[PDB]
Amino acid sequence: FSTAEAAGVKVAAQDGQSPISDLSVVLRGGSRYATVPGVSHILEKFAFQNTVPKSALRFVRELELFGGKLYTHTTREHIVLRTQFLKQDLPYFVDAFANVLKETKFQQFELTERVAPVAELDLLKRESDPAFTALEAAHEVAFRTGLGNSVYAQGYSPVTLEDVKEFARQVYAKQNVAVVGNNVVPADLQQLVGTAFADLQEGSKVTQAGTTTLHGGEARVRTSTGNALTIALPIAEPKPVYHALASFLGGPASMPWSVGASPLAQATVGTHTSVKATYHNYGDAGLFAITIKGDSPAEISQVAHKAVQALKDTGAEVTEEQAARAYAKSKFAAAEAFENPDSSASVIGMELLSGVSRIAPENVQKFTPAELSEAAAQLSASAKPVVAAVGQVHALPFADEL
Amino acid sequence: MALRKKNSLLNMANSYVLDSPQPSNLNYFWNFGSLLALCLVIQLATGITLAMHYT
Amino acid sequence: VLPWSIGVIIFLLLIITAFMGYVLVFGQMSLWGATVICNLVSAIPWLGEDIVHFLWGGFSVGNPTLQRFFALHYLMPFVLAVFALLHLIALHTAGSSNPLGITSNVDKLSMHPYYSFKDLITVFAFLLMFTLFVFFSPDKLGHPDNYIPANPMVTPASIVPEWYLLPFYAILRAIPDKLGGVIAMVAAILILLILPIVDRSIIRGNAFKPISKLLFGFFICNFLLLGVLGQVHIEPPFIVLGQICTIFYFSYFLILLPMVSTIENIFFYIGSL
Amino acid sequence: ASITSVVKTSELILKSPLLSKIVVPLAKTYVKFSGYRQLGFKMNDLIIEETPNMQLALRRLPPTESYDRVYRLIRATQFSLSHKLATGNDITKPEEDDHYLIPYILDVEAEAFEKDALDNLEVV
Amino acid sequence: ASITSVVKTSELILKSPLLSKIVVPLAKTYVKFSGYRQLGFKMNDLIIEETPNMQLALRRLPPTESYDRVYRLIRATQFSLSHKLATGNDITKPEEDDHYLIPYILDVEAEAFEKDALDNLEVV
Amino acid sequence: VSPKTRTSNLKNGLTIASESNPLVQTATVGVWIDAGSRNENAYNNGTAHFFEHLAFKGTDKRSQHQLELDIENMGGHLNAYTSRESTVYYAKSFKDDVPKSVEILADILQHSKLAESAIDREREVITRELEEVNKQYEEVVFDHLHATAFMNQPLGRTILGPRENIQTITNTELRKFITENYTADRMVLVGAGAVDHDALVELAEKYFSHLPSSQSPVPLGTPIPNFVGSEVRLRDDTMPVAHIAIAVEGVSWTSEDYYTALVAQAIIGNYDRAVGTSRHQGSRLSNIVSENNLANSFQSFSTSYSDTGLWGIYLTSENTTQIDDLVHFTLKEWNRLSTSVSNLQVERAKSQLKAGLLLSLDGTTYVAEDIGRQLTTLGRRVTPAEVEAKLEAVTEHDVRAWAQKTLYDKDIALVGLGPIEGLYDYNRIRNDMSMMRW
Amino acid sequence: GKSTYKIPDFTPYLKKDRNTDANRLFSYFMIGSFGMLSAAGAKATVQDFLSNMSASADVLA
Ligand code: HEM
Ligand code: HEM
Ligand SMILES: CCCCCCCCCCCCO[C@@H]1O[C@H](CO)[C@@H](O[C@H]2O[C@H](CO)[C@@H](O)[C@H](O)[C@H]2O)[C@H](O)[C@H]1O
Ligand SMILES: CCCCCCCCCCCCO[C@@H]1O[C@H](CO)[C@@H](O[C@H]2O[C@H](CO)[C@@H](O)[C@H](O)[C@H]2O)[C@H](O)[C@H]1O
Repeated sequence: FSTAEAAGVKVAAQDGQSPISDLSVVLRGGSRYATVPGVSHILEKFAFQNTVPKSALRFVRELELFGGKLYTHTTREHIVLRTQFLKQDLPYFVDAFANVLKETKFQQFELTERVAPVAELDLLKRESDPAFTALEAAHEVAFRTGLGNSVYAQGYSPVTLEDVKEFARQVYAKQNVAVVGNNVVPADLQQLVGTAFADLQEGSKVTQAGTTTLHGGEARVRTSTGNALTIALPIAEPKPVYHALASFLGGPASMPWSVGASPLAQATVGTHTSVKATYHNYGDAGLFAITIKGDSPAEISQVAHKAVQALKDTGAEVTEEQAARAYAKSKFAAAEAFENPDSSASVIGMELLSGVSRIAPENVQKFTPAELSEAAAQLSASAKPVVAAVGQVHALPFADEL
Repeated sequence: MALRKKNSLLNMANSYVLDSPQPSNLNYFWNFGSLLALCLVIQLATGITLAMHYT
Repeated sequence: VLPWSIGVIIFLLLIITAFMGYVLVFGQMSLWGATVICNLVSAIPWLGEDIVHFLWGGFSVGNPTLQRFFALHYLMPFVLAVFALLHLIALHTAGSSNPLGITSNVDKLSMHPYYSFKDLITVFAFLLMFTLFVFFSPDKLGHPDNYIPANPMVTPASIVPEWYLLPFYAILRAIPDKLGGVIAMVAAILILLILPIVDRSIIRGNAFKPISKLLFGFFICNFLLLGVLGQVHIEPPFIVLGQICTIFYFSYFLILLPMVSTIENIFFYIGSL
Repeated sequence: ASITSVVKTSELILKSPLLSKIVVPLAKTYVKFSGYRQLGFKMNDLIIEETPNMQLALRRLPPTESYDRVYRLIRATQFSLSHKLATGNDITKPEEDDHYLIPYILDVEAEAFEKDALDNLEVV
Repeated sequence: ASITSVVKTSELILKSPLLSKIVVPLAKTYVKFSGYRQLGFKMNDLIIEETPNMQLALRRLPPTESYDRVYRLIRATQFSLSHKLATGNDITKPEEDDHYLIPYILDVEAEAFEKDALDNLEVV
Repeated sequence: VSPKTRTSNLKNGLTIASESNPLVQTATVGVWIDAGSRNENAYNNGTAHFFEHLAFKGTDKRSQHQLELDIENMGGHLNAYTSRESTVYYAKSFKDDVPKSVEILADILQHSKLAESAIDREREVITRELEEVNKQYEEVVFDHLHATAFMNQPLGRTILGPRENIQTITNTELRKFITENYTADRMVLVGAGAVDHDALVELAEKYFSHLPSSQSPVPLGTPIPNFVGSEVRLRDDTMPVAHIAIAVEGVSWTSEDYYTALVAQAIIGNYDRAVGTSRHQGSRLSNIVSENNLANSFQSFSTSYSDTGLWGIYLTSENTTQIDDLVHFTLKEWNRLSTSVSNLQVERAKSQLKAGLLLSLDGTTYVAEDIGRQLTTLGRRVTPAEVEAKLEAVTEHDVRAWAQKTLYDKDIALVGLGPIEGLYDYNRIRNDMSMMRW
Repeated sequence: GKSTYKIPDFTPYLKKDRNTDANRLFSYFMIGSFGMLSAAGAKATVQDFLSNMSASADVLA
């Protein structure tokens, strides 16, 4: 991805040999910057609504004539708007993004009839998985605001058209926008972005209201629709070793009809439960989480004890074999993330919008057993453990039990 | 929505002769109602015609 | 649109019902009116003469025609009652319109007791008019010739329909061609079916439309003049006047109402800016 | 006729200096003789509403505009049944006769007409 | 007649040795000739249900009994329209002909009849 | 323009097919087999699915645990699936972990233990799978759809097989199945992503050279199905959403009408209320359904097999009093493929498909799946230029002629699950397959 | 008796040539014949019946 600048907008593109191009606008407008709760989700859903040059209807009908597709999502850090189309149709897609950023008519009827109902279905579909809920609850306990803001719009706190219009005035500005083109000729994209995004406001860098503060605690989301438990440990100094540790501890199987050879995978034997360790770097803080879902609260409780033990055991001693297995699983995870268009866009988006250079999968550091055990030791001896229980919460563990 | 259901006049006919939900096991003795309707239509047609010629 | 369209058919059935009932007396106007009105069917190309003989049940209006008119005159009011019920059921989906032309969904009253008691006033006003004709002047609306028994030999001085059919008769006389005249006469009723299309107004009804109100006034008075011209003799200058009134009748639907309703739309918009 | 049609034709007239010079005074007199203001209506309260497009435009009115329209319809209905006219502040003054509904119906119709056009596109 | 009446009279008969000796054998043949078991029905499936009391009793059936009753009605309807009889395990055996509904309807009616009595009480 | 798919053979008749992408760092290698449940009879139905479980249960060298560790150490993962006509076993890895992954796949396919103890253990796991598919409503619907459309025929059988067979599957019949079916002339070794073709051919010569050849080598993708118009109703009033599939007999992979059927399917298209753009789609059915809230979703499909196919639509709806309208409007849109479609709809669908068929292939696994599927169904990978030409050859006359012989007034197979009281009987549904006005 | 994927036996009823044009055409020949006799019967009925309104024998005499 050759990083450049076109009329004040950061543009990164990588040419390829495929008939299919992916163009993504990455906006510094994720939930950690959300002025009011849910606004970044609403702004994402307001993309490709009516603009002054082109109605939402006309856009969708023309997109079907190109056979293009449209993908949008919100993270804690970004809003990502992606289009996938044939290489030759690049100018149309550049101009479409320009119309969205410069000329979106934010109309109240679109909010009530189109945008908010779709936002609500989006969230309900995600929450069908209790593990999603548990990991969201864990971020809320751990960070409170900023990273602790909800990613998604919720019913209890309504977003108004004035909220969304204000946020869009901040976000849709040259300072918060990066263009990422997969299988796009980089010289051609710079020329097109330079003509199309020239009249976009310059604006200012959107910032997180307040510094990231870490907290421990418990969240007990009582649902009737499945059971899950996250054990998170907030990290004040994000370090790349936690990727290796997440992959080492593992949890999912690498093979059909198997349990797996990972410590967390072996913690589920004799139970219909699954487990997944994840590490979330957010630049200035991080979160190391272990999420366990299952149908039995008794089994979840059982696995949760084994999970905390596994982390303590790791803090004691890692073998050389295990450390190499962690390097291999981690390099692989990095590679597939840089391939997947959704995650790819945000990775280069971070490099362009902040200045955090991407770590290429081939350059993923090999951590010695000493370095891994040290990282696990810090987590087992955390002052601020978070536990989010979802489901039959009366039957799930508490932080002080773990 | 289908016109037969949407339009109030059509929907009245629909409710009696088309979508009308019937038991699946009516035997042939449930056919006398339609024969009575047939007799009534024959009597109206023949009766009005005889009225054109009768004094 | 649907209650109005079924309404137009109710009006046609009332005309047929009343025409057949008038023949039943079998006085001079009964016979000669049946003869001339039934001979209009002879204009239907190719089969017209055959259809007339078939309707009469013979070669002129006679006993077979009278007996069949009795049977049909008895039947037609029952058919008319069914169509009257159909147009009410069709109306029930929107409810009654009202004189302001706006929705009444904001402010409804039960039919009873309010409109029950308001209907009694006009029932008694109607019964007073009924009483004055039926008891004090029972033959004012009739033709003396219908007290002479039908005589196929002697033709009455003037053969005219009952007063309520007179405007349609004037329209028919206006066209010199037989078939032309019959088409025009039928079209004068069926053209009511196009009002939903030719009225281009964004507003329902005339309460707030001064130009439409003037046009409506002229249309109604022209309809009454056509009625009068239906019973004058075919003489100057009434021949030409009947043709001008016929043109005005049709031009209301085809030209004037579409033009006036278009212009009034623009005056409401510009006038209230 | 569509509101779109009425609005476009009116704009053609308002552009032409000659045309506006002769049409605008007539339209103002027409409105005065129409007399809907004497029942406390605004012009847009009279537009036929029993149509999918108009029902959608009315649903998009802001709540305040919607509640006030309901009151003007009820008040006009009460003047109509009483055979009275508005007096005083119930009479709509010319400056209060605002086109509150026109922008909503023009947006509803814009989409409706674009949908009709696009249903008839032919790939070239 | 009410189920309560039928049940009480039946109990009077079953008490009397003489009466039961002559009535019970008759009732068993009656049921055999009735032939509802040959369509896979249980006796209680035949009771008229279009009454408030019976609709309430049916709503109080346990879900499994309710689902099985639905199946027996559908199955019997299919035998009826085909002009066939049950065979094999579809025939209701005498030991399967259980009064699953009688306790529910007797409770519904007990309350209904107590309510009628108490609506007519006279303070003494 | 995507890189050329290279293809080589070994002596036994194993095909190697590869498509390199020097921009990615991962690779998907695997074995596509032209064999699946359809190759079983009634007695061993379920064997192919049973084998897929045992393939990961230990080989002559590596035990179950060693297998787990070996893959964990590789860093990527292994995956498998068995369908009615196709079995796949693949490994996603790093660029330089490809020789490990080929070696593990070759081991689990050729040298699996199928130990009586493991057969007995899985026999319970698979028995539990019978009572948990019940939740995956789309799969329940499509399995009943095949069962009824191809009543009492091999395509009509499920992949899991009956409970009775699961209890009686022996290591003998497992071994017999994979010896008869997993032959070199029915197998394709596929690599996509960061793979060298010449490297992959060497690895094939090293690991898959001692594969049996079949006695009578037919070409890849070689097969008579007799469709039954019929219905399965699985009414469940406690479910909130109705799931309905309606299908007619469709087209095989090698039909001359294969592209015509895809274009017709694209004219009806898909719809999902949860996606923002779906209210603005061009499809007539989409407009009717969205305006009237008739459904949560619908998905048109055109499934192909070697000698038949099913073409139809899958609907989901909460609108339980308007299921009749939903079905009525859907079948009236099908009628219009016979009576009304013109160059307007046809050219629009062709535009959308020309991109769609390329867009689908957006990762190494999708590319590998495309090479593997095409090689095992057609015997070759069809270049995008050829695909563009075949799509361009579809005219409106072709669509109307196809719909008139395939849809118009034809029997349907219909499956309804959930609150489907409002779904009318077979005749009233099948009467919507024609229009009396035409 | 338990599996819903095992379709009940329909072999006593199923026709082997059920998907053929000849199969459909036969059933439409029955429907068509019925429609044809109903058309011919309606025509005869209407013509004979309505002829009552044409001049009776005593009128033609
Ligand atoms: C339920 C409907 C009807 C029934 C049961 C019925 C019954 C009868 C009967 C029993 C007769 C004596 C027939 C004879 O022996 O000659 C008769 C005669 C007659 N009916 Fe009806 N009728 C009915 C409807 C009508 C209608 C609607 C008319 C319309 C006028 C009508 C007109 C006549 C006439 C004119 C005669 C005398 C001529 C004759 O005997 O045939 N009938 N009717
Ligand atoms: C037997 C003759 C008729 C009867 C008994 C009849 C009766 C009625 C009644 C009771 C109503 C509701 C109350 C009212 O508005 O006055 C009504 C409404 C109506 N009628 Fe008629 N009607 C007849 C003929 C006609 C004709 C000939 C037409 C049209 C040409 C017609 C068109 C309508 C319409 C459009 C309405 C709805 C008017 C509205 O409320 O805005 N009717 N009719
Ligand atoms: C028999 C000849 C055919 C002509 C029809 C007979 C005329 C009698 C019709 C007028 C009586 C009113 O008839 C009444 O109409 C409504 C809708 O039409 C029916 O209503 C029924 O169907 C509609 C949809 O089909 C549903 O909204 C409703 O839930 C259901 O109850 C009533 O069950 C019926 O009693
Ligand atoms: C909307 C429908 C269209 C209009 C309906 C037409 C109404 C009248 C049509 C013809 C009626 C008379 O037409 C005539 O019918 C009678 C049968 O009834 C036929 O007469 C034939 O059969 C009758 C008895 O069945 C014999 O007595 C006669 O000798 C023989 O010729 C004539 O051959 C035919 O010329």
